[PDB]
Amino acid sequence: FSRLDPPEAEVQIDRLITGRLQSLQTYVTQQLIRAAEIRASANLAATKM
Amino acid sequence: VYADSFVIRGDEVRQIAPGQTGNIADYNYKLPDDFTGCVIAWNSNKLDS
Repeated sequence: FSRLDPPEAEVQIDRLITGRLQSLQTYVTQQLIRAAEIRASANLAATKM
Repeated sequence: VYADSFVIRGDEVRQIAPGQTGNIADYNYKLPDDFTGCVIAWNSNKLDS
């Protein structure tokens, strides 16, 4: 916002806010895989006990 | 729709734009950042001199 055109700055921040959100979107997907793996063992742990 | 009619001095027609500043973009008419509608500018070195 210091020197760029404010319509061009919003385009510039659009490609940055999508890049930051895609890193968060990848993170939520990676936890969903890991939550299903532990639930396969938690139901095994409840089966064991 | 609305219409305006100015007299500029040469080079600072390019600063009439949604966001850019200058001499007559700070103490004169200044366009907003959501400018829908646009600019019809020619070379009138034929009348106003």
